[PDB]
Parts: sequence; C-alpha cells; structure tokens
Amino acid sequence: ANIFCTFDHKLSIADVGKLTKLVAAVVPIPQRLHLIKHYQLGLHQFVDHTRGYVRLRGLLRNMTLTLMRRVEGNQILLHVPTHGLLYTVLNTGPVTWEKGDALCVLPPLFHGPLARENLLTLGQWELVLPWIVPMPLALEINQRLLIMGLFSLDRSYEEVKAAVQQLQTITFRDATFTIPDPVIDQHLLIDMKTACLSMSMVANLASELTMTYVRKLALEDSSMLLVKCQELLMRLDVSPDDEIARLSALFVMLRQLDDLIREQVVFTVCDVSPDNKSATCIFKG
Amino acid sequence: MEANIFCTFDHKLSIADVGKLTKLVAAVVPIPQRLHLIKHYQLGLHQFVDHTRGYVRLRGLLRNMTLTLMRRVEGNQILLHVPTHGLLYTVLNTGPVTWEKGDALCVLPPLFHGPLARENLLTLGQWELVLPWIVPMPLALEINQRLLIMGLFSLDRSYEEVKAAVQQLQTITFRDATFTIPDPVIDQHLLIDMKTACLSMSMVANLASELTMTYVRKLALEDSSMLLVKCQELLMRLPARPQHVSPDDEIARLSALFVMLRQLDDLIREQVVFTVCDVSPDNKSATCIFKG
Amino acid sequence: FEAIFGTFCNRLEWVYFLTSGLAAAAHAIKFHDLNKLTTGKMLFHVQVPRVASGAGLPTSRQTTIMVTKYSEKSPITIPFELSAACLTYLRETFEGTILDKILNVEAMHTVLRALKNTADAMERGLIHSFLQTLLRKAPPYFVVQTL
Amino acid sequence: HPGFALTAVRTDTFEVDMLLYSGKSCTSVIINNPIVTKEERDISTTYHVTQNINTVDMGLGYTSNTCVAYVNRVRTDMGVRVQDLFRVFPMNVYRHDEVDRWIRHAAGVERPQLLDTETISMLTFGSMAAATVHGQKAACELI
Amino acid sequence: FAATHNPWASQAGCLSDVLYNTRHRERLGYNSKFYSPCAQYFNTEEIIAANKTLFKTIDEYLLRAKDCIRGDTDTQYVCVEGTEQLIENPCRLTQEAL
Amino acid sequence: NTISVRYLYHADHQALTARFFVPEGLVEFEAQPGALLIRMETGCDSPRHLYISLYLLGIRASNVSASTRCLLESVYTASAARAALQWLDLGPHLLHRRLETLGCVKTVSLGITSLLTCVMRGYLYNTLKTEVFALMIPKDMYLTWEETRGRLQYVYLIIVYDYDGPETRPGIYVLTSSIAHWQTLVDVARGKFARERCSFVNRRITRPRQIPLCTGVIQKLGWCLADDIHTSFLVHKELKLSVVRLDNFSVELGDFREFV
Amino acid sequence: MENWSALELLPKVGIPTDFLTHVKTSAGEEMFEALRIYYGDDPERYNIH
Amino acid sequence: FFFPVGLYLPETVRNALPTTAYLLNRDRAVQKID
Repeated sequence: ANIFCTFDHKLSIADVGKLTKLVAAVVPIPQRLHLIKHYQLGLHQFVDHTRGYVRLRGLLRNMTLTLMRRVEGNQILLHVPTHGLLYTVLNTGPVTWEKGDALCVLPPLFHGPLARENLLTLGQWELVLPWIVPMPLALEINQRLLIMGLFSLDRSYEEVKAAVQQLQTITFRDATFTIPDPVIDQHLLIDMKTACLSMSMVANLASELTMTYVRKLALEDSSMLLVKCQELLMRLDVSPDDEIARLSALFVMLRQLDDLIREQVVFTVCDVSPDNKSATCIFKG
Repeated sequence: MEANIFCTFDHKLSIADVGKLTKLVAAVVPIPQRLHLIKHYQLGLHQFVDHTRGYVRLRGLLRNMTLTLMRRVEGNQILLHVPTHGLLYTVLNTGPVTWEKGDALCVLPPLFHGPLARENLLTLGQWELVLPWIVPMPLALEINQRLLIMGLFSLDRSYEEVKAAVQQLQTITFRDATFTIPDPVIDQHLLIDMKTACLSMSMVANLASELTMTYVRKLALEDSSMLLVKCQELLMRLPARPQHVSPDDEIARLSALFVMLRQLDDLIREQVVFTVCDVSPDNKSATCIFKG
Repeated sequence: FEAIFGTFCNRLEWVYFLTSGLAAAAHAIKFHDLNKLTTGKMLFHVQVPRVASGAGLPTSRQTTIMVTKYSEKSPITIPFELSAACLTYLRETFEGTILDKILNVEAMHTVLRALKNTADAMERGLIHSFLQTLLRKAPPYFVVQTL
Repeated sequence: HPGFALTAVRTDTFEVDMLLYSGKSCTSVIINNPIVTKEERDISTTYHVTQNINTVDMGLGYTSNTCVAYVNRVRTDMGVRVQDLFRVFPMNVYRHDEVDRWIRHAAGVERPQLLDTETISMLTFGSMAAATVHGQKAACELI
Repeated sequence: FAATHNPWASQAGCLSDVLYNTRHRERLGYNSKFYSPCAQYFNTEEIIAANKTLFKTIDEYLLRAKDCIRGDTDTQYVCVEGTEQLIENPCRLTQEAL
Repeated sequence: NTISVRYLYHADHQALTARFFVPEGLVEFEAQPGALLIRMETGCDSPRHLYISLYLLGIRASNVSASTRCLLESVYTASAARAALQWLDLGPHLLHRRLETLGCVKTVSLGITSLLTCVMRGYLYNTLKTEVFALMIPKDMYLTWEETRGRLQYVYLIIVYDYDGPETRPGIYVLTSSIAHWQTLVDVARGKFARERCSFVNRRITRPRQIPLCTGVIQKLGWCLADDIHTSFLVHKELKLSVVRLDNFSVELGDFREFV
Repeated sequence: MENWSALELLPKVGIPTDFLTHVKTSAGEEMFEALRIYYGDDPERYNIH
Repeated sequence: FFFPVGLYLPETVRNALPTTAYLLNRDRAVQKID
C-alpha cells in the first residue's frame, strides 16, 4: 500500500530541490485514493479568508494523514503509516522537541518562516503543512484562542489590551512565540462567534436549570455526595415545552465544542535527531 | 488473547440455514467470553434478552462485549476472527441507515424500524441471532441525548405530560430514515447516568467565569441575529453588563471547566470502532480503518 | 434417496487485456519490476517532414526535435483469499481411497479456480485502469474544436 | 395575481454515456510482475496480489477525444414543488404568536423546529462531501 | 442589450443576497438537507471560485494549443477543472443554460 | 538452498526499545528491569525533563504504607529525590501534566551514568529471547476492584487527588481489571471514590481560589493474564521489599484521560 | 496474452506446479474428466448434474 | 432549467393576465405550478 500524487504543473529544479528535503511530512489527504491531484494536498483546499481558526481543525479532524517517502518525475510517492510502527517524521518546526513528548496536529499559524519551511509555489497554489506540536502546547494555545474570543468582544479597556498583551506570549524551551489575533479588522470571526456561544450558552442554561434536576435527587439518598452540591449552586442566584426544547438546545451547543476539547495524540517523541531536523515517532490514530 | 473464535451448532443447517449465514460474512458479531470455542448459546446479544423489555441495560451490558468480525462459513461453525487494533477489514451494513465515506461508526442496540422487517434470519428452539447495529457517530450519540433528555423530563409530570414530548422524542429522524424507540424510561442505569449528568451540570454552571457566563449578554446588545433571537429567549426568565478580573485567573477558570465538558459529554459519547474508506456502490460492504 | 435436485456454478467469462479492441490504443510492455525505473521522464526523437520547394527558404532545424514526456505509475491491487483447511489436502498428498481421490481433485480444482477467479479477472481492472488514464489524456471535444 | 414574478430554477441529474476516441499506438503502458502480499496466517489466510503499471503519452498531440452523447435514463424525478423555506430556515418565526400560528395553518407546517446540529455546524462550516446530499431536488423560486 | 433586468437579484444588497447567499444565510438558521440550486448563483464565494478556475484553465489550454511539432517541447494533457467540470457545465460559467 | 534468508536473521524484535541515560542517584532499585519510566516536567531550564522511577512517587504517596515510606526515605537520599521533592511536591495537585509514562526497562548498564534500554511497546525481555523479565508493581500500590481474577486484565495507573487538607497528598493506584470500556470504568470509579468525588465539591465549599481538577486519570498500559499475576519478593541494596510481579506483560502506552 | 498465468501464482503459495500434473495422473483421467465437467471447467461439454 | 410565471405582457378583446404555469415531467403529464 502506497499513495501517489501527480504534479500537472511543471517542476522547476529549484522547487524539487526543496521538495527533496521533505523526505517525510505529515501531509493530509481528504480521501484515500490510489491516485490523487496535488490540489487535494494540504489544508490549502480548505483555505478561507474569513472563518480562520477552528474551521481549519474541524475539517482537519477528518483528514487522512500520510507521510512522504520518495519523489519521482512530477509525482509524489506518499506512504500511509501502519498503526504502532516507528516512523522518521519531520517536524513542522515551531517547537524544539525532547524525549518522551506527546504530539498532535494543529492548523498552521505562521509568524514568518518556521524552522523547517522551504516555500514551494506552483502557480497561485501553495502547500500549508499542518502543525505537529506537543499536546500541552496545543491545549494551552486552544485556551488562549478561546480566551481571545471572549475578551475580543470588548477591546477598548486598557486592562484588557494589557491582558491580551500578557496572554499573547506563550513560552517553551527557548521559545519566543507571539499568538496571532484571530479577530482581524475588529469584527469577531464567525468561528470564534460560534465557539464562544457553544460554551456561554451552557454557562447560562446550566446555571438556570441545574436546580430542578438536583432537586429530585436530593430527597433520594445514597452517599448523598450530590445533595451538598446544591448549597453552593445557590450562591450565584416554569414552562413545559420550554423545558422540552431547552435541553435539546443544550447538548447541541455542548457537543461540537468537544472537538475543541479532546485531541487524540498522533505521535510520541523518542530519540531526537541533532538540531531537531527529524524525529522518530510512534504513529497513532 | 486469541486471533480467532470458533462455535458449535445444535440444530442442523439446511440450504437456507447456511445461506443466511454466508450472507452475513464479514459482519460484526459481538462475543462475551473470548474462549477459543464458544458455544452458540453464548453467541449474540440474545443471551441478554429481558422480559422487562429494557434497552439501556442492553447497551451497558453491550459496552463490555468484545467485537469480532465474521469470516469464512466452513459449515456448522461461525469461525469468528478477532479484530486487530489500528488496521482495517471489510464490514457489511446491518442497521437500516445509509453510510457515507469517512464517517465514524459505533455499536448501538437494535430497535424496530416501524414497519418492522422482523427478519430474525436465524432461529433454533428459541435462540436467535440479534446483531447490534453499526451506525454513524452523530446518530449513535443523538439517541443517547434522547434517552438522557427522556430521563430528566420524566420528573414531576403527569402521564400525558410525560408522553407529550415523547411523540417527538421517540420518533427520531435521520437521512430520510425514521425510527421509533421503545424505552426503559427508568432502569437505574439511566438514573446513575443522570446523577453524574446533573453533577456535571452543577460544576459547569459553577466553574463558569463571571465574564464567560455574561458573554451572551455582552453580545446581546452588540448584535442582532435570529439565532441570537433564539439565543435570547432561552436565557431570559419573566441590559447592564460588568467587567473586571485580572487576566491570569481565566487560564485556570477555563482549564478545569474543560474536564467537566468532557465528563458531561462522556456519557453521550461512545467509543469509535470503524472509520469508513472505500464505500461500496451497492451500499452493502464497507472497509473501515481502525477496529475494536 | 427420497428425491434429487440439480446444481451448477459457472466459471467467469474470459477477458484478456490484449484480446480487447481497446488494446490497439495500448502499447503494453511486460517488465520485471518498476524499481530501477525511478525517473518519470522519457525522451523521444521527433523527425520533422520538410518541403524543399522553396529556393530561398532553408529550415532552421535539422529535424531532430527531442521531446520529453512524463510517466504515471498506478497501483493494481485486490483482496484475495483461500481456505487453508482445504489447502492441507494439497499439503498431505493423499492417495489411499477413490473417495479420497475425489476429495483431492475437488481441493485442486477449488483452489485453482480460486486463483483463476482473481488472476485473469484482474485484467478487468487493468482495462479499467487503462481507461482511467486514457480518459485523463482526453480533452473534452468542446475544448478541441475551439483549440 | 399580485405584482410578483416567480422564476423557478431546477437542478436535473441527467445520466450520460460518453463517447470515446483515441489514436493508434497512442499511449504505451508497462506492467509489473504480480508481487503478492502474504498476510499473516489466520486459517482464512487472505492475500493481497499487487501490481504497478506506468503510462506515457507517446502521441505528440491529443490523440484521444471525448464528448457527451446519449441519455440512458434520468435519475431526477423531474417533479416540481416549492422549496420549504419554513424547513430550510426552521428558526425564523413571526414575532407575533397568533399571527405566526395562523400562517402555519395555511402553510401546512406543524410547529417551529428545535435547534438542529446542521444549523450550528454549517454556521461555522461553509458547504462546498456536503455537496451530494443525494436527496430529491426541486424548484427554487425567485422574485 | 439591456444593462440589467432584475434589481432584486443582480444588485448588491438585494433580497437574494440576504436569502440564498451564504454570507447572509449564516445570520439565519439553515440546514444543508435542502439543496438550493440558485444558492450558487448568489454566492460571492462559489462564483469567483468557479470563474477563477475557468479563466486560468482557458489559458492553460491555450498554452497547449499549438502542436508539439511547432510549439516548445511540452506535455499535452487535460487541464485541471477539465473533465471535473462536466457535472456543472451549465453552471461552471454560471450562464444558467436551457 | 540458495538465498537462505531465514539463516541470516537470528530473531526479530517487535518491542520498540529506546535508550535513556539516567543519573546514578536513581539507578538503585531501577536496576531491576521491571519498573516504569516517567518523565517529569521540571520548571527549571536545566533540565526541563527528569526521568523518575514509579517507586520514587511512593515517598510522597498517601495510600502507601507509612512503614514502606520509612524504608523509601532511606533509599533515594541523593541528587535525584532531593530535587524531586523540591519540584513535583511543589506542584499544586498537578501530576498527569508533569508526568509522562515511558514503558519499562529492558536492560540497565552501570557506571556513573546509567544508560538503560526501555521498551515503549510490546513485550520486554532479555536478548536472544532467553530470560523473560517481569514488571514489578510496588506491593501496597496494587489493587483490584474485583477480587475475582479475570480471564484477561488490563492494567491502569489512576492518580487520585484528595482535597481534604490544605496540602494535597495525592494517591497512586496501579490496578488490573478485565474491564476494557472507559465509559463503564469511570462509572465503577463513581461510587468507589465517594470521598474523592465529595472532595472535588469540598474545595469549592471552602476555597474558590485555585481550580480543583481531576479525582483521577486513567490510561492504558497493557494486558496480562490472571495466571501471569504474581505477588513475590525483591531485593536491592539489602533493603528487602515484596512486590506485585506481572509476568508476560505486553506494553501498550495509551494517553492519559483526565476526568472528575 | 494473460497479464500472468495461473501457474505463476502457485510458487508464491509454495504449491509446486508439477504437483497439479501429479493430480492429473493420480485422478486416472476417467474421474478427472467427469469432475471437470461437474465443476463447470469445460462449458462446451457441460450438462446439468 | 428555469421558467417564468406571472409576467405582464407589454403591447376590442382585452388580454387575460397569466396566473399559473404548466410544465412536463418524466411521466409526460402536465405539471402544475401556481
């Protein structure tokens, strides 16, 4: 089993000399196929000048990852890893690695070239390789971005602008990052506008409805660990069809946000090549 | 561990009795024991048959059963194969639901479609072969949302009020297909799920940031949209907003809340088993990366 | 015996990639293994017809126009199966009984047919893949009449 | 008759059997020896026969041509019915209650729908695998 | 010969731009279950997304117009969005045929 | 005859070994192959990572017997644990992020810098398939929610977080069980840790500051037969200690799953 | 001709190619013919069984 | 496909203004729309 690509565009030797440096890469493929166009390669087919982040990962979640192997005349010899076997995956480069790190895929967010970014353009077309990042950096950058979708609604406060100035600088082993602002041109992204409502809606409905369901379980007794919780539910203080539809309006907002939460690992770091030019990893997913 | 399972029959096969099983080749078959030579009495979900007529209890007892793909009808034996983690094998459709490329699949207990094809496809002196459905993930979890909203809805209502929402709740619709769902109503397992559910709803209500819970009201005057008009009706019961708080606290106030967002949604969540790739044109067979 | 009934199962109809009239478009070349053939390029030497009637007009070219083209490899893979429980009769070379002999030749025909149902039947996908690439080579006619 | 005009666009999925044509020697192909993948034994020992075939276009020009030809059978019903905007936009309602219920009495719509996951999901995911619902298609009116 | 016909469709900000167009449909609740044939004709996205493929593929055919005997050494092969456009041929131009 | 490839290779190795250099102050007891490796996320730049044995976690664990803690207190008095208590003990009810399981040792070289092989997947065993090394759980740490032996029990490493006293003293729970469904494993965890599930509410009743987190974390480690289960005895540096052995233990390191 | 003969697949299974001719001799021909028709290998001679 | 309905017709019996339209189906029965 090997997956092939074809370049209908002519390949200048200067571009294939950068392409040979990609002995391996975590190239997404939307649909597994015996043969596929280069237009299907990368996240560039999903590129949007509007939605930005979140939609890039909600479409990336279904992508079939595949490593690069070898290159021939106007064609790529991609090879799909088997689960559990070791593979010499290339890094996307933002973060230096050390032994034992977890890894997971994230949408690209360039801040100039990354440590491993030889640009390759074939007439308007461009290849945006997905991030391979340690898991704690992914959960933290997701928290910073959802927090950016909260505070961006009211930019004007100097304490808030200093707040965004403080949270913008994530750090790691000799890292010096600066978080991109999703909310370009003042107006909120539609993805930030939806992801924030996905949590804030439950933040209101759970606060209003939590009493009625703990109520019937309060008179019942067992370990009675639940009965005490309502005393702190009271600290921050009637229709039938409204009670019906409202719960259906609850989980529909809760559920798509779970993709923003859970993030299955795809690789794990072991031995590290010098200057982090490559790293062996155990494929997963 | 074992790479394969075998079985033994009592009542003898005929032409149709072996042909219906050859029709089921390369299809999901749960087992509960994983012995090298399981008896047919232990085969299938029929061993969990319940005169009380439950459903969620069949699902929780189904949660621990091992899945094993069918293959090769040598005759007078099932010859099951044990799936390997991380690879792929072809899988026939069983549940009356259309499939699409790349969707997640999960195991769910069967329920009658309505017209009821009632094709047992196998029977003996009483024993039958009830194969659990393989269904797309959003359909697999939305029925859990129906059973859970059915549990919270049951409290403190008249029987006409108890069944008023049920006319919409038990008649789920998906991809033109429609399904009526018999329900346990109260089977303890729904209640213990309700206890961790409301316990999650309490902390999700309580871990929310003072600005995060207010964010809809901060957006309410900011914008005007019909989804926000639908947003607006739920929150209100019958304009000012505040802003404070140091920036650092949000990295904590949000972080632990993510665990509750899992713990609340975990009960409607189900473990994935299949990921379709090469859909068959005839809408029958479907190879799937990853297994149980 | 209380009753009798007939039975039958046909062999699949034969098709060959070369016997087909589509093969005239093909110029197939058997080869050991696409391993050393790493380069996708393939050179050609195009001669150019000339009209010498012009007294003052000499062709600039010697009519030896090299032309490079590009190869396109394509996998040809199908699932296949056989019964090892029936294969053991091949493994053990029985000879002791006429019904054992019928069981042996049954095992031989059922396994040889099991390979025959995939071997030359793969040429259905070879003709299919050849259409997959020949259709890629073909522009729509609406482009061509304006071309 | 009001002051309105109502054009109605209608997608139709015709099925086509295209013509094909090619040159003589045209493309040349090269076939690999059939290497077989001996998958791990498990009584029912499946094997994966495999091959690779290369192709090159020997013809300097477009030796092949292709064009639409003949309809075998339309799969579209070729029916006509108005789009159900009450179902296309479930969330919308008149701000008045009795007025909206009186409108539902004439439209034939039951009651306004509960929130659907397709609404919140397509709110962030702009549709193009969603292009092929494979459902019935019908006229879409335009003022 | 007329500069325009319907103000309520061709003009920016018309009811069609706030109806079938995706950029304003997102303000409303909507479902993908009911495909709208005309929704492609009011998008600011799909129209430009198809037209850019058309204007680029046409020049890509013109690069292949001459025979190799007279043009520069080059392959001659179908352009991308060539065979793929066949399903949407009336609408790849957004000409609304027939 | 010719091209007898079978003669060329001596044995295959499905195990995914990795070579990790270790400080000499931690090699004690770790010299036995059956022990977990767990990278620690030190906040200091030099070094940001620090491998630790699972036994090193027991000097601070609450559920382990205090008499065993009196023995472990005399063991690790070196460059390792004196810094480990300086760092991981400082962590506010955070270990699943600080810690990272990395399988178990295959072999341990000596010297001032004790490099050691450690499989991250598959069986761990001596070279040439001779001796079969076995995993060694600390005695008191092992437990089973079902006293009946199962046909095949996966092992898990829960990390309980108590919130009673002002200074958290998290417990550590290796446990084998035939359960293989995380949706039910959290359910059997619901009623057993009633004091811990009460403790997660018990911080909100007192201290809104500092977010409470998990009552535990669950991740796959590997499967083992009930006959493979053992409770034997171990010696290193004369300080004898019985241990819960596991024989033919395949390694399958799943990711941590936080939950309340 | 054929992309590959059925004989070529046999060594990949490890089954000798001469072994089938050994079956052709062991069958005695008289049984091999009637079973070759019963299995459908020779449609021109086919008769219902 | 696309089709008008209800159009006024720019230029003693007077014209009757359209209010309905008819089409054709796969059955070839006269389709109705109004």
